[PDB]
Amino acid sequence: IVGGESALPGAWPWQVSLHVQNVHVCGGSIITPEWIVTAAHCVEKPLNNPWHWTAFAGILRQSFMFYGAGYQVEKVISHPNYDSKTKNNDIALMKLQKPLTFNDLVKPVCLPNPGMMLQPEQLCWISGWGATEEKGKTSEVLNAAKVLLIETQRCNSRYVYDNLITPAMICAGFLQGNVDSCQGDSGGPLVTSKNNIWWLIGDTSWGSGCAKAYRPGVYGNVMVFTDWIYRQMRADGEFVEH
Amino acid sequence: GIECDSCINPSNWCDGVSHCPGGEDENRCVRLYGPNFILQVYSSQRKSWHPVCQDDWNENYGRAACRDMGYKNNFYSSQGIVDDSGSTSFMKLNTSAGDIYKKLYHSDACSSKAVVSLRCIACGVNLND
Ligand SMILES: *[C@@H]1O[C@H](CO)[C@@H](O)[C@H](O)[C@H]1NC(C)=O
Ligand SMILES: *C(=O)c1ccc(NC(=N)N)cc1
Ligand SMILES: [Ca+2]
Repeated sequence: IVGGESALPGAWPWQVSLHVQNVHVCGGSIITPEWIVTAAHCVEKPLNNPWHWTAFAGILRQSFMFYGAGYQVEKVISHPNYDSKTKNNDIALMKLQKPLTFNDLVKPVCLPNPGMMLQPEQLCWISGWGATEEKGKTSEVLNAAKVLLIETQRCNSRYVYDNLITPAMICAGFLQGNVDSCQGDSGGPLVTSKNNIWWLIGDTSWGSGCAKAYRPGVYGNVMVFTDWIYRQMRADGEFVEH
Repeated sequence: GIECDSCINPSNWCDGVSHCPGGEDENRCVRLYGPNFILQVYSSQRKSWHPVCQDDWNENYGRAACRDMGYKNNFYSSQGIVDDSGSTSFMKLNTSAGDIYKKLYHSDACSSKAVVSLRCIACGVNLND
């Protein structure tokens, strides 16, 4: 997160740090005690196998994510129509071996319902351990920042992303920059507060640089993916009934 | 016509019989609408989603609706509220029926004047308000 601030305990109880080889790779968002929403490009081969991934929840600091605090990932499911070249359908689901324990520091974010009626420039928040500046290293402390939704028409402009924003993507940030997600925030939450409920409206996907002018963050439109998300958990719920 | 994955007739979408090879026509028949979690069900005959009335709804019906949406045994709250979804047609419980989406029938009003608000999980809450 570039241009944001360090998160306090309980501020973003859904944010998880996904680890491979004892280091943070991507962010995720808890929706149920066993299901985390992340980005498909995080789990591209060779990280498509579940045994590579550990999820850390309720821990703000990377150096505090000790051996024994992590949750082993049991299943990884990339979106069936993911395109690694266009980042279209950049959504993936991770199932945990042991369900999370919910308290003030670990809680799920609500999946977006149809009829949200969000503002065209809705105030949003992005959190993650991503770089605090372009090409920087992972952030030790969890960071967060306010971003504004950017209408796809404007984001698809010729001086912004020139028709690269698909209906499976939403844009968030500031066309002047200085506040944006960055590498390491990918898969992390883009959430908004409405009706005193936090809604996961996007998952951090891609962008040209970090916090550069006229290059805002592009986020996977979770709203479009909810039908796929519901089908995956329901299908798992019936297999595991065995 | 509605597609399964890349085509059926919308009267055979959410009709209680699996017609798609992957069952896509019968697994996405229940949804929550709006920031107030209005419980809605898809009507095959009307090719539209409609709110569920609070009339004769209980916790166990919600847990069934929660299971059909993929939330398994997760259930948080279910109360009757005024319909803010601008809908004109609703779905009423049978009570003599014997599936949650096929246990409702079309109705142009609700006797309780309320629709089901269904929260399958306690989410969306941080340290602040
Ligand atoms: C409810 O289901 C029973 C079962 O046969 C049926 O006889 C009855 O007419 C149904 N009522 C409505 C209005 O759906
Ligand atoms: C993921 O690591 C990721 C997501 C998004 C960006 N770009 C911007 N938000 N500008 C970079 C990296
Ligand atoms: Ca059918």
